[PDB]
Amino acid sequence: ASNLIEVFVDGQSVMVEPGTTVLQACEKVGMQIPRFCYHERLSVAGNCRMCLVEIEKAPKVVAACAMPVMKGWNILTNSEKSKKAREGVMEFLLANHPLDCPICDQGGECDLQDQSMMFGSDRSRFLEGKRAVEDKNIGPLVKTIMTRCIQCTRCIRFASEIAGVDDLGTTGRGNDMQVGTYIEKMFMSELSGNVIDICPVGALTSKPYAFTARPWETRKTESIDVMDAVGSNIVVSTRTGEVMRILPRMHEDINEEWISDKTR
Amino acid sequence: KTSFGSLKDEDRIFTNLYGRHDWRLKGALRRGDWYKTKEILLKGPDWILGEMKTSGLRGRGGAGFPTGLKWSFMNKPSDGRPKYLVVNADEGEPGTCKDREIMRHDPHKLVEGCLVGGRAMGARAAYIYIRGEFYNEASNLQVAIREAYEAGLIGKNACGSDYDFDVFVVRGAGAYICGEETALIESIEGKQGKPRLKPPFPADVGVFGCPTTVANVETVAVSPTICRRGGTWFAGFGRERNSGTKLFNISGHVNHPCTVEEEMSVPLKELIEKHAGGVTGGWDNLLAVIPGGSSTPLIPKSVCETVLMDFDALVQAQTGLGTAAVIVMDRSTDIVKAIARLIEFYKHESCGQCTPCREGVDWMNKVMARFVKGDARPAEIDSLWEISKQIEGHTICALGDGAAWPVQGLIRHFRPELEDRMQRFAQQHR
Amino acid sequence: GALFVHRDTPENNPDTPFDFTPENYKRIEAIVKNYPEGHQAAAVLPVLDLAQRQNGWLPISAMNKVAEVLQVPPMRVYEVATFYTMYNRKPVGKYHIQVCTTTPCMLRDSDSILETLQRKLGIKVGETTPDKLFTLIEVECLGACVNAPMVQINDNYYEDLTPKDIEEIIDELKAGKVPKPGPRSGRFCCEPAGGLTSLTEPPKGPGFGVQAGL
Amino acid sequence: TDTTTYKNLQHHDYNTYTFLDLNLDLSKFRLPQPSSGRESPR
Amino acid sequence: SGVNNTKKWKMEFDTRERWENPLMGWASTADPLSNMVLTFSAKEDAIAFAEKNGWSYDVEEKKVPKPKSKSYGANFSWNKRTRVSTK
Ligand SMILES: Cc1cc2nc3c(=O)[nH]c(=O)nc-3n(C[C@H](O)[C@H](O)[C@H](O)COP(=O)(O)O)c2cc1C
Ligand code: SF4
Ligand code: SF4
Ligand code: SF4
Ligand code: FES
Ligand code: FES
Ligand SMILES: [K+]
Repeated sequence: ASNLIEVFVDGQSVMVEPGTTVLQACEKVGMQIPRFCYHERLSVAGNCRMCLVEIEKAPKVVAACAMPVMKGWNILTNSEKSKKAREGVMEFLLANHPLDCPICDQGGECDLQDQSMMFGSDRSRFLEGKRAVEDKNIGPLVKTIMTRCIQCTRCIRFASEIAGVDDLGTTGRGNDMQVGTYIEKMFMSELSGNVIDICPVGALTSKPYAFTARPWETRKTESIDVMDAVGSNIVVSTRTGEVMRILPRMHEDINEEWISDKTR
Repeated sequence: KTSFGSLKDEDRIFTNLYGRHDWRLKGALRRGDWYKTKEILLKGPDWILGEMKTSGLRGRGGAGFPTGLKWSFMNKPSDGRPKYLVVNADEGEPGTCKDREIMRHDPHKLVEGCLVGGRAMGARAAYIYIRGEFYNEASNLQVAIREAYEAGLIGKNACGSDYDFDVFVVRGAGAYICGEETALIESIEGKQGKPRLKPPFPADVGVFGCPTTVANVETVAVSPTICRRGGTWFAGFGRERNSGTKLFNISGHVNHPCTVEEEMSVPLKELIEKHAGGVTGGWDNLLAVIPGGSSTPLIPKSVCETVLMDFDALVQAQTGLGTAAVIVMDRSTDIVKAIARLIEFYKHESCGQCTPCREGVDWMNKVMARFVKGDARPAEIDSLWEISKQIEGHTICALGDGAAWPVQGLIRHFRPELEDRMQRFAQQHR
Repeated sequence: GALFVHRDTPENNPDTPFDFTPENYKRIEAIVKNYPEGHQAAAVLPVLDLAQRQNGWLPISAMNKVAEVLQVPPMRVYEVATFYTMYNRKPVGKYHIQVCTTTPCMLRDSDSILETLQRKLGIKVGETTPDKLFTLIEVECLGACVNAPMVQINDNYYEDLTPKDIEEIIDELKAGKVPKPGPRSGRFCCEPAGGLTSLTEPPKGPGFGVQAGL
Repeated sequence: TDTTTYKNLQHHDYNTYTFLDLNLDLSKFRLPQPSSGRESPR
Repeated sequence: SGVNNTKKWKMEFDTRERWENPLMGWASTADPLSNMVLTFSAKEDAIAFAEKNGWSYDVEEKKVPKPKSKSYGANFSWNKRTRVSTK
């Protein structure tokens, strides 16, 4: 236990470095905390509140993506409080989410859909009318249908930190807080399809890939890119002998989680 | 003591609450401000921290957190960074005007408290984040700070005590969420008024990434009088663990809505019928009271009969003492309309950063509008209760809790009124 | 009614002539010196407020000028301007009446004040008189609740209002004078009507109640 | 020592530049500000 | 963002020719082992299966994500470049 602290996930002991978050300790144990706004290569935002978990001998659930474990914490992940918190947060997301799933590019690729089936309720009590947000025109690559946006600020954080353009942000307040650009500006830089990758909902989709196929149809062939000398690892998504899509692969020594616009 | 109330004017701290005397430097000096503050600063940070701890002053913001402990979180050696004191002069909570009154009428009290607290934690500067609508109050505060700077109380020698302190005033631009601690810190930092998560706490990473302490105007302004008159006197006022003197802002259906300075643990009936002139129509006409601003829930007349003005007493009454804003509603009040107006205020003032507050407070506003119209069924009351419980405790800051609490209080107390409205609507529409 | 998008119009294109006066540039320099070095991005709100005070409303050219002066991203400036409510992103009248309609003002009958203002100005809420003289909006709590009902016109509070009192206030503004702030019910500030229930004995002065050893 | 007259009338004759004029006036009374070592966070 | 599909080893085959049907334009194949995907709990188990079946195999080592240093307080730094300008 040299420069390490002992914590517990469901009573199972594990050594962690100081500064390790609850989510990181949980995935060290081998369980994946639900998330929408946390990305391991973006900065910590902590807004979507999907990662609320119950610590033993603690009354309030904590955000696993942001809270660092202190010492001896027993992270109850499948507890009643954690399940209730996940159900409530999923209910609040799907209250104003639009019924766009058949006409959406996130067919089987939707974190909102998958985490709904895995952690949320199976029905809704929302008897009111939903909101609608007009779409933007940020370029010929990223198609925006911003009614589907859940305001997780992943695109804003990516553009601020990795693309380094500072062009996206949240304008407004409350339920009317809109992600995008205030002016008619084109989000046209290199490394700009990675917002299509990291947007969990279908708010930011690919315009060449629009309405073409579905992820269950697409076969995944793991290949290397030749458009530059980086040699970024990619997945070619192919359906019926046709190249449909280019996605990145995780490789921490070459391209991490992203690929350029040329190869995408 | 057992019975609390009937405070003496010789014991009242805010001696010029009502604006009848001069608010300038000469008026503050005649009223007793800036007296022996050089001796206080030479006594130093540990003595002031012990004085506030033994005074037992709690946060006037509404959090209720012990001021001595909160200020003692910053009693650390410097790590190469400056340390800051920030004054929450927002005061966006409804029903509340006490911060505005003491800023515009005793601003030198606020400046002296800024100096004393900044010395208490160890600090170079106090940023006063004032509400942007309080333009006259902000200019008044700046005139007082100019008088202090010219008198040498602040700047390069803090009252001749070999201490460098600077008091700045920064104005908001109209956001109730900018009254929050971390959101106020972000607003000073120049971003939007969105609160940041804790940890890191402001005592470690705060404004500009420096250790800082955010404190209420009332807390800061009563700090130097606490230091001058001792913590024993302030602890003697009020009950155990709810000690001292509070500014109560009585508004609504009362004969004389007013801001008054009164001892803690005063009965609510005694306070209303002594200072407000009583409820319009009488105590029998009184229906409900929201006793701590809009974030605290409501209490009916039956428990209003014998309730005190403590944090602990209102928690036992299933409420809280927030900004000590006593909103009184008589029998003529549309109680569901008042609560729905409060929820509409929370919808307009939510910052929208985090999903439970954003979506749930909008949902609660829509359901409360339908409740006012009577356009729902009694199962939706339990549905709204569950929605409020999902909002409460799952949010980033306490605006979600402060918006879920009035709905909880209305459902807890005035449920037959809601059922009567729904039944009347169902009868007259079918 | 406000929309948090920008539509390119001839009155609000990024070519409307906006530039700070030299006095405003000196004030901007004072604000930047007020904030610490390396964190001049924290001066966005006072500089944007100064731009609004100079120009009336805030055009997109003013937003871009503030961004250029402070060397901060214009999208961050747009974030601040759209987040904060009292920044006027559309042109308003000379007198910007804001009627508080939160619950204690509603209890003290701010609705009658709103309806009399609507009938007097001939306009609804959120719109402007055709002579570009009065804009009338509803707002949340303005921090003066014991003086309910109350309005804010530009930077001045008008408190303890009656329909007659707000009628003479509108008449004074139309005549072009200063209606003077404060409550109109005879009380000077938040004091109780019909006498003082506290702070009647004069303050004691220096050296009163001082603990020993100080 | 009068206690029957309101004494905040100095706020009646305030223009729209009073706060910033006072800030510019107090700009000479302040300590030198700390620096982070860089011109901006970029 | 889910990682439940990266827990088990898999063995697939090299892609063969898919052509266009003259009548309907469907995808036609001449190889039977086109959709043959096998699941294994261990790399050595997959290698043993390939060796006992006599197929030539190409094995790729599992790429686990590196543990990241995540800190919410880094977003609000005094002097470092990690200070975010928005949320
Ligand atoms: C939505 C919201 C609004 C708040 N508004 C204020 C305010 O206007 N003034 C204030 O002093 N505290 C306000 N607070 C409470 C602050 O967290 C608290 O006052 C601050 O931490 C200072 O603590 P204190 O009470 O010990 O001075 C607000 C809190 C929330 C969640
Ligand atoms: S983003 Fe997901 S939940 Fe939303 S419409 Fe698309 S598939 Fe459905
Ligand atoms: S557009 Fe997508 S990535 Fe951006 S905040 Fe919305 S949901 Fe998140
Ligand atoms: S609780 Fe509401 S006001 Fe607070 S961070 Fe969340 S959205 Fe913003
Ligand atoms: S994943 Fe933690 S709040 Fe979003
Ligand atoms: S509720 Fe109207 S000023 Fe506060
Ligand atoms: K997407």
